[PDB]
Amino acid sequence: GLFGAIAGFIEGGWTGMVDGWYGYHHQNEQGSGYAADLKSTQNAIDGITNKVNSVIEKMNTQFTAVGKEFNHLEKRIENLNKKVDDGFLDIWTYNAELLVLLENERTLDYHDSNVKNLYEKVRSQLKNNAKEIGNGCFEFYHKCDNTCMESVKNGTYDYPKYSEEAKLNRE
Amino acid sequence: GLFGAIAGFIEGGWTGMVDGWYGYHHQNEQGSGYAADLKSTQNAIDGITNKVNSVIEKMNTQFTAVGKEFNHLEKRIENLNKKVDDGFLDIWTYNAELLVLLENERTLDYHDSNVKNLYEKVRSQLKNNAKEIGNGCFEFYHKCDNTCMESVKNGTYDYPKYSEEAKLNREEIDS
Amino acid sequence: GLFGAIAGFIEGGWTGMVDGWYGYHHQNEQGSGYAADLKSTQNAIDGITNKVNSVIEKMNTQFTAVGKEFNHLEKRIENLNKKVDDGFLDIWTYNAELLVLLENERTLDYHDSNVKNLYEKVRSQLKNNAKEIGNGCFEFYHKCDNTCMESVKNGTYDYPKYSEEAKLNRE
Amino acid sequence: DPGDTLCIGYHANNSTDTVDTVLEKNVTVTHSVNLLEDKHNGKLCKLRGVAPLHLGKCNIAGWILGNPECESLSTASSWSYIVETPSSDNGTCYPGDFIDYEELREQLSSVSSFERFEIFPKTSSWPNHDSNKGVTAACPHAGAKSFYKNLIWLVKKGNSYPKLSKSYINDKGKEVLVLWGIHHPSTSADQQSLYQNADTYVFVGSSRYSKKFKPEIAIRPKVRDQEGRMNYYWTLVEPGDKITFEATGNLVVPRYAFAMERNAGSGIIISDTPVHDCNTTCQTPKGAINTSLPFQNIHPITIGKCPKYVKSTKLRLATGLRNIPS
Amino acid sequence: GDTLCIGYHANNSTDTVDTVLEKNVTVTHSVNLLEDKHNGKLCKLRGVAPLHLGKCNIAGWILGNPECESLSTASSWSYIVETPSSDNGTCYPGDFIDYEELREQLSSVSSFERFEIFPKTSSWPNHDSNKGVTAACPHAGAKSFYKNLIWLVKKGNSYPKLSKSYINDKGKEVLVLWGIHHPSTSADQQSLYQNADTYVFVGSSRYSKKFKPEIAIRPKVRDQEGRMNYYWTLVEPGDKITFEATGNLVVPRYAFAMERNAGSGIIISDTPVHDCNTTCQTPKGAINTSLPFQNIHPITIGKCPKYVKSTKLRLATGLRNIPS
Amino acid sequence: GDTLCIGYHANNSTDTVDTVLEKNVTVTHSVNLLEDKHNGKLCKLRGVAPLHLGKCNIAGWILGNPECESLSTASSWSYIVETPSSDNGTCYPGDFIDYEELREQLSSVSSFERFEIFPKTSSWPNHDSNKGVTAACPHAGAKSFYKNLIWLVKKGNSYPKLSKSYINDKGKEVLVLWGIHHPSTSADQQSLYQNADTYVFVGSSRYSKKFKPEIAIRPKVRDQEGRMNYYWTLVEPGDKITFEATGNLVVPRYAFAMERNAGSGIIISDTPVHDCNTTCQTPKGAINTSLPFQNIHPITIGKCPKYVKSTKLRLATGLRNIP
Ligand SMILES: *[C@@H]1O[C@H](CO)[C@@H](O[C@@H]2O[C@H](CO)[C@@H](O[C@@H]3O[C@H](CO)[C@@H](O)[C@H](O[C@H]4O[C@H](CO)[C@@H](O)[C@H](O)[C@@H]4O)[C@@H]3O)[C@H](O)[C@H]2NC(C)=O)[C@H](O)[C@H]1NC(C)=O
Ligand SMILES: *[C@@H]1O[C@H](CO)[C@@H](O[C@@H]2O[C@H](CO)[C@@H](O)[C@H](O)[C@H]2NC(C)=O)[C@H](O[C@H]2O[C@@H](C)[C@@H](O)[C@@H](O)[C@@H]2O)[C@H]1NC(C)=O
Ligand SMILES: *[C@@H]1O[C@H](CO)[C@@H](O)[C@H](O)[C@H]1NC(C)=O
Ligand SMILES: *[C@@H]1O[C@H](CO)[C@@H](O)[C@H](O)[C@H]1NC(C)=O
Ligand SMILES: *[C@@H]1O[C@H](CO)[C@@H](O)[C@H](O)[C@H]1NC(C)=O
Ligand SMILES: *[C@@H]1O[C@H](CO)[C@@H](O)[C@H](O)[C@H]1NC(C)=O
Ligand SMILES: *[C@@H]1O[C@H](CO)[C@@H](O)[C@H](O)[C@H]1NC(C)=O
Ligand SMILES: *[C@@H]1O[C@H](CO)[C@@H](O)[C@H](O)[C@H]1NC(C)=O
Ligand SMILES: *[C@@H]1O[C@H](CO)[C@@H](O)[C@H](O)[C@H]1NC(C)=O
Ligand SMILES: *[C@@H]1O[C@H](CO)[C@@H](O)[C@H](O)[C@H]1NC(C)=O
Repeated sequence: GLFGAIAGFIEGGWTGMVDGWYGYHHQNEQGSGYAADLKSTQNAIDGITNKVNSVIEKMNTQFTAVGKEFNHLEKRIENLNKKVDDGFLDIWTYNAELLVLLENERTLDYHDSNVKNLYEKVRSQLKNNAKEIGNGCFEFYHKCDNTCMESVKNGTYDYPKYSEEAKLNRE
Repeated sequence: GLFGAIAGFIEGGWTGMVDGWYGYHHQNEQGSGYAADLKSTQNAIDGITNKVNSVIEKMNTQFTAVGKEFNHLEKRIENLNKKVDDGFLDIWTYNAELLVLLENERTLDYHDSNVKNLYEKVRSQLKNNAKEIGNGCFEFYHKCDNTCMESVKNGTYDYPKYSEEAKLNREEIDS
Repeated sequence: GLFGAIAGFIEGGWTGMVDGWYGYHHQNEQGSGYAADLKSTQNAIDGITNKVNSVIEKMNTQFTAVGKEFNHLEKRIENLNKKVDDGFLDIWTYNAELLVLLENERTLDYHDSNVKNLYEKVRSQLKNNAKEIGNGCFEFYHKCDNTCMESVKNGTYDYPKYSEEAKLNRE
Repeated sequence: DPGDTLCIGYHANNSTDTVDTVLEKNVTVTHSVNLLEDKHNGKLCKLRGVAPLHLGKCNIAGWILGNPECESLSTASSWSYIVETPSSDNGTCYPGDFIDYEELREQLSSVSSFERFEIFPKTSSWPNHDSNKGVTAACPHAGAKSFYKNLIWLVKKGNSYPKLSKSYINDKGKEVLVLWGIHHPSTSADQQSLYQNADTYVFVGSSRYSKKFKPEIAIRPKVRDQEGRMNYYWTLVEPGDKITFEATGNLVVPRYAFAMERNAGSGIIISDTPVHDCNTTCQTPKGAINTSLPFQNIHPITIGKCPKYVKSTKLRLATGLRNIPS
Repeated sequence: GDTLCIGYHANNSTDTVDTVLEKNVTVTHSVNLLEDKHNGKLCKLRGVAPLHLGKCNIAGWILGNPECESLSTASSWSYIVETPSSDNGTCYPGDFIDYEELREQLSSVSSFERFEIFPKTSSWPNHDSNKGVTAACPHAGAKSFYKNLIWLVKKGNSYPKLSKSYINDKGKEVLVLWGIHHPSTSADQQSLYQNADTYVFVGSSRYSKKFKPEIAIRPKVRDQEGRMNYYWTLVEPGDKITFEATGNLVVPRYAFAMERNAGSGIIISDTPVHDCNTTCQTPKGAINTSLPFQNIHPITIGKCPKYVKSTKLRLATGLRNIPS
Repeated sequence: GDTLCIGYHANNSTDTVDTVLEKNVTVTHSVNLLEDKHNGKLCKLRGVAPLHLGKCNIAGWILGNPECESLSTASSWSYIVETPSSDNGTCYPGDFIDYEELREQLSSVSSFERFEIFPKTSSWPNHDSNKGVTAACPHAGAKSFYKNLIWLVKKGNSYPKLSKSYINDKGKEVLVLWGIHHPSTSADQQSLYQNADTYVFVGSSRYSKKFKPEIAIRPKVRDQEGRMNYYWTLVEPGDKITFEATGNLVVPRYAFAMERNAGSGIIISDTPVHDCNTTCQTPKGAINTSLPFQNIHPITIGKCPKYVKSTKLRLATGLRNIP
């Protein structure tokens, strides 16, 4: 994908993470488990919901009757009416088909970007207190208990608190 | 946003930087200041100008009189004419509303990308000689006067020139 | 520009890599040369082919005859027929023009992303066993023979195999 | 010594939904929504909360003239559209042309008010002419010769058809739809036997309408056993305005007229689809559509506030991401 | 330590735009794609003023309804303007044949010259060209008639066969209009034309029609139980048009040499005319814009932006505006 | 040290495309979406050749103008071609009623057969069917007339009432055409038809019209001060058409059994017809493309790309080209 995360450096999805689109798996001495990142998930939901509603609600037509009746000496205008109906048909069909194709690529890129960004937000907090081991995973150079893990997830990881322990293990 | 910079790791904008869209704030002993990156800014101005002009200018209509008059026994062709007018209306309205929604997103993504690319160009130069302290800022492990600052901005920063001073401070700082 | 690689941190293209869109140049003791990454290229070819085919094939017109003939006392309906042909002309001309402008930008973004991702995949494997020397190049801190080079292109580079040797030259 | 770990990842699930993207067909995604309405209720429904006028085995001509076969139909004082069936062929049982028929049909398509009234009462209007003998085998009712209910085929009384003059002033406060016919006998004998006078005219006028009719006597190919023809005409009399009829023969005179108020832009559906006590905002000939979706592939010819018709079979929009379970 | 930060512009902008993911995003810079204002004037199109018909409509104007005599008529015009209250038309009731077609034909004209096709003073020595006046067509309270036509009436007790030809020597198309009179009664027929059973014939190289008066009482419009039908045709340069009649002919007096240009239309509006130029006119005001869309009016004349239902089409140019 | 570089293809392509941010970007590969080529021929559509009328228009061809005799008419055609100088039509001046409708009806035909609906030798025992020629319709300099109509004239001093019927047993629609003659003078009326006051009536189950001759001197066209109007109707299978007249009727001689197909049209062009097939025909040549857009001509027949005012629609497939 465009942003290299989904089906990219993070090779697969998690059926085990049921409560959101993006998030975390942690493993420390007090246990392990999946947890959705609710904020990035909710932003994405709000965004996509807005997208679907825009695609839907921007179409607001007036009350109209498409049918027309012409007698056997009005074939030219009957054919004209047909040209109008057929013309609209070709436009709406082409535009609807392409719109879906193009916006689907964009929707998928968007999720890829959200995942990429989530990963970068963690990488940036942890710096060298953890090791990037691939597949979207970090291995800590220090014990990271639930309080620590929670702090990573809400962007308040305290790097200096753990830097000494991490340094020792890293060297 | 899509590239993670604007309203992302770079949390807000600078009302103080008036001379351009993207740029720099430095602070050293000789003082502090804002300065736009003129090249990235101008590339974006040209790009967006081309985008605006494209949207506008690709619409080149011919002289036309929309109105038609029908008598009381021509209700059907009158209604046919109305179908035509209303059909064009539904098409243009929907396409214009979606064109704008979609392209506005693309325009903001574009800015986000430019800010991200600018950030990464600096990161690439500084590497080890500076600490990424988040919010888009780099804190140098060495003294960086105006000349040095200016070198980073025009992409001629001399990493080996300062690496030794940086190495010492960095390792000292990290005990 | 969108992804920072093409015409970005990788300034120019390679007229010497003739067998693909993206790829590698290596120099080691047993040789040097260009080689396209066939997989990343093929994916892009398949993707772009699908894209062209979509823009072309989603237009499926029926058999129609555009022309209409009107006599001197049917000027109003002749002008209605003209408003129809001209309305369609305006829609299609505008839509085709924007479609091309917009998607050309996306195609170029796409290539940029593919190059960026290729570059990132190498960077993530090599870590500090090589030096990122800009312009999309890595200078190995260890001897990298053809087997090694291939492991890098393959995404199976063995960091710990070379980490001691690398750390020595990197000091 | 293996350190604690934190992994960043994305949802996968059991969804088999696929979507097409510009780069790749049939991509499986975790969530998606359809943009294409492909479902209808197989019913002809009320539009704007008003039922359609269903004509049964009659077409609009049979209904508005009062073809004997249409007398069984119920006509509400209003309707949102009209339904004929593909086999509805009870129309002009006496052959001829219905002038500006398609225009009348468009005008009658929706009506907010519609009240029949005896414009020229049968029992008091025609003391100098015969208003009982104008029946024909071409328009049978209970196997007996009959005629349209809304018109009277006036015929000579005794051996005299004196000049007829008759007027109506529209005191209804709304448009009055008036219909009449002009009879064109097969022969000069038929002309005499019906109207006595050999050389006749009919004249019909309002402030707006004005036309003189001259019967065109000739043997046309038999249709419903008739070698003659009857042409049907209509006009809308403005409130306050007057319509006059003048004739020395060959005038199929109005009996009932219609005070009405036409209602905007509707149409006529021709279909076997059954009517039903259901409400809709979008009606197609094969069923009503109830959706907020922008596109539909049910039918190009719709009435109401409708989704745009497309040739597509599938317009599926991804909402979730690429679904990649273990 | 010394610091260098990367960042982006913020300013005082309160402009919002909608995006596919989010509504009302405040951006630093934006441009409107929607033209939503007009100048409240009816302007010149192609640099040519419209023909304004004041309280007359095209029928009244082209026939020379006495109430339209005061209108000025240029030799060219880019479109026609009527007012919604313009109903001085056919002051003698009847049908104007192919009226809408004529209106469309006349909507824009590069050249237009009224001329006396059949001079009143010399053309009709054997008929009365003075008595053809009517209370239905008053001029200053006096009975009158259309300026461009003459209601020929019997001279004494005689209406001899009329025959009169005109050859188009104007080097351009000539619009000829005439009327056919349908009296209310046989008495009225005799009183006007003497002959009880009359016809009118009009013929050119491309037009040919015989008319038969239809005598009957119509409901009184403008006090008249009779009717007058109005007909028109375009005689090509060099072609002859012939009038033949034994009664009931409202003959041409003035006709019109003209050169039709392309196709404009007719604006019906109370909006006042003005000495301004425009390239796109709506019924309620001209619009000057390079913008591709407009929500002013669907019915426009000229090279116009597409009409849309939108109230706001604001394209972002700058970035999200996030001050302090 | 040993090196590995990531890069991308460049070549000697000069192809440019426009993008939303930048005009004229040079790319390594691209494809055209716009068809701007045609073969300059008028071809067979649906594998069926068009009917080419030469210097005749449809009115001349369908009435049988003497100058249209040498034209060949297939029993089927996909569309009709007239040239801009095709002026042989109604040689005797007058109006062709619902002529545009007829052209539209005849534009494409899956089956078309001329037959003699009223044989010249046996149909008119009480009328003269051999004097109906005119200098208005010369053939080889001699006075002649339309092939498919007969201009009946009085026989001796008499034009008795004519009544002639035809029942359509062709199993398909029959196109019947006829004329009404409008003499310049009373004297001309009498010389041709004897009877001063005449009518023509044409009727079917569907059609019913009485025509009255209008006698007057019109300005001369092709030396005629009189006029002839032309009419047509389509007789449904199993239906009867009846002609009745006391003068002034130009009776059908040949009529046309036909089966119309779908929606084609008429091309007016000097462009030569050629033995080639196409799926999309323009007046200036045929188009063979899969592309969705074309700038050749707005007026097309077939399964055609959408007409656009575009001069260039180039789609990037490859990369920005930076050699
Ligand atoms: C990207 O490429 C496009 C394609 O070429 C290019 O658009 C072109 O711009 C040039 C401007 O140099 C246009 O050339 C002009 O077109 C007008 C229209 O007919 C002519 O009248 C002009 O002739 C006069 O002007 C000349 C320039 O001063 C004089 O030297 C000359 O004597 C005449 O007085 C002139 O030819 C050209 O029409 C367009 N091309 C198309 C296909 O429209 C665009 O500028 C390029 N953009 C970038 C950023 O490179
Ligand atoms: C994805 O897996 C879940 C969990 O098994 C499925 O939901 C289960 O559906 C069964 C019915 O077959 C029901 O008895 C279980 O209670 C329900 N489990 C949960 C946790 O909700 C789900 O399939 C189904 O979901 C339910 C809610 C029902 O609507 C059914 O129609 C639907 O198919 C699986 N999804 C798919 C697409 O297979
Ligand atoms: C339809 O709507 C009307 C109101 O207009 C209501 O009275 C009626 O009960 C509704 N019927 C159904 C089936 O919704
Ligand atoms: C009604 O239709 C039936 C079937 O088409 C027909 O046989 C019958 O004669 C018609 N009756 C009238 C009065 O038109
Ligand atoms: C906002 O700032 C601009 C300068 O960029 C200034 O010119 C403009 O007038 C300001 N708007 C207001 C309302 O002060
Ligand atoms: C309008 O334009 C014409 C030429 O197109 C010019 O002669 C005239 O002076 C202009 N008038 C105004 C008011 O701009
Ligand atoms: C014109 O003025 C009003 C508007 O119709 C009307 O009352 C009057 O009779 C008209 N006069 C003529 C001559 O048309
Ligand atoms: C590119 O190279 C090929 C190699 O044969 C050559 O044929 C062609 O002329 C070149 N194209 C351009 C644009 O010069
Ligand atoms: C055929 O056309 C030529 C000129 O194109 C004309 O001179 C000739 O009289 C025409 N013949 C007929 C029979 O229409
Ligand atoms: C199309 O034309 C070709 C030659 O131009 C011919 O051989 C072939 O029979 C045609 N195809 C059909 C199906 O008529």
